Amino acid sequence: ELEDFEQGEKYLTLTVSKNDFKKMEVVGQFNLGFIIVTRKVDNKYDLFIVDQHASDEKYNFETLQAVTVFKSQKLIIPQPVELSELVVLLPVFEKNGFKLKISRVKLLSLPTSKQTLFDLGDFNELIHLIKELRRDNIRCSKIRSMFAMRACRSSIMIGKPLNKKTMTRVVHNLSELDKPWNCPHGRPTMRHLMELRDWSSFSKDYEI
Amino acid sequence: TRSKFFN
Amino acid sequence: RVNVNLTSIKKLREKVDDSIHRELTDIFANLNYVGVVDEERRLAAIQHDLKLFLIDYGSVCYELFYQIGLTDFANFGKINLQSTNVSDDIVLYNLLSEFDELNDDASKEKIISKIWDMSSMLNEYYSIELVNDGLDNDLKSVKLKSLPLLLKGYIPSLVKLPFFIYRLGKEVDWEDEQECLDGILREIALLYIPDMVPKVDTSDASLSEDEKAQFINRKEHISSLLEHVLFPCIKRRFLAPRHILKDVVEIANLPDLYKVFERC
Ligand SMILES: [Mg+2]
Ligand SMILES: [Zn+2]
Ligand SMILES: [Zn+2]
Repeated sequence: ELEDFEQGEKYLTLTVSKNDFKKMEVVGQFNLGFIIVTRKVDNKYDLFIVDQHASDEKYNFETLQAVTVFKSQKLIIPQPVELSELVVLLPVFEKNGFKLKISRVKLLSLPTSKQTLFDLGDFNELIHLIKELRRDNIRCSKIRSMFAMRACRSSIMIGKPLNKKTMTRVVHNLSELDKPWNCPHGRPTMRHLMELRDWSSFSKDYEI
Repeated sequence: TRSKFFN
Repeated sequence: RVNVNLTSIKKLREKVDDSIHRELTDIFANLNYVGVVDEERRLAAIQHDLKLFLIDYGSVCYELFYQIGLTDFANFGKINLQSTNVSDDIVLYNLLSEFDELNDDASKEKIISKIWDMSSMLNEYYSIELVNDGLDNDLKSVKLKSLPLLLKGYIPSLVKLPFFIYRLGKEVDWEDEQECLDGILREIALLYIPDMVPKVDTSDASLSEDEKAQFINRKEHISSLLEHVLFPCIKRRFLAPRHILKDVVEIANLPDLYKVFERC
């Protein structure tokens, strides 16, 4: 049944551009969990269904990934490291709580949290994550996971009644992101409902 | 019945 | 209050009763209004239980106003169309001037003559009040003073008044009591359907500033009309005829949606 999920995300990558979102219009809220939207551009007229939580979350998440400077623990005695890979070590390390002094590398600060421990395996993970484009928003899995939970907890809840103003912001915000088809947990943000091409509606009132 | 207007 | 002893109205009420779709009527009786999809094509989205429907409200309002007309026949309230501004009056001859095929004063006068001779009944039965400002025979001075008030909180747009008069004068079979009565109720219902609002491009810098806020205002007035006046009435009293199944379309269902959209 997962093929129906794949073709949905495949359709979105071709049918929906960054600008397409800015021109989308909110129809209303469906079952207190969905935003029904229209998109009419050129000869294309389609309805899309947006998940209010997942779409709000993908925005908050991507914002945290790009802007947040993670808090670090200023080390008591600096620790060295050997690489090769040395040319990769970018101020993406400073954003991830790695203040450095630059095989002769010097680790001045390590990121810290009251709910998790950070090590050299995370610094090397971030060294390998750059190997796999935009590199300024790259985060080590530990940090990424924490931002994914921050976004999930702060975002619009399913079952929350929303007004046009809020729903409009939620949809339009998606134009700021690259291919925002999924939330950080891999859940879909939106899907195409139907194309409104040939709907020959009632017109008797203008007929003579 | 029938309408007065239609006679 | 007036009891309709008439045989014509009863036959038309029975005809409505014979077309009632039980299941489709339940869908409207328990609708949960979502919003407007297209103000031009007149499509609205509603939720019924686990399904999302696309409705053609042009078609639904048509049957709704037709049904209201049938029920309140000879007991309608009035929408008084006249102000202290005499220049704002609605002249039937002036309305028929929108039709280029009525290329002579006489052809427009032909239509006004039929309508005008039937003014006593149009007023009594339908609350469609016509008045003459000058001498009785001056068809060019025949005016529309009142229209029937079908729904409290609703005043129809008068953009379609030319069509109302043209069809009253050309489409209504004035010779047969039942066909005439049905015809007038159909004309009232047609005029009463909210207007088609064509799409205007808000992104186009080529289109004027005043044309924008004016489209936005028409877009808002319908959304508010459908949401606060129309759909609550549809939900409360609408009897769905079987010929309307083509106008109600299931577009999504929660069981299917919840197989793609899942919790984080
Ligand atoms: Mg039901
Ligand atoms: Zn979440
Ligand atoms: Zn998520």
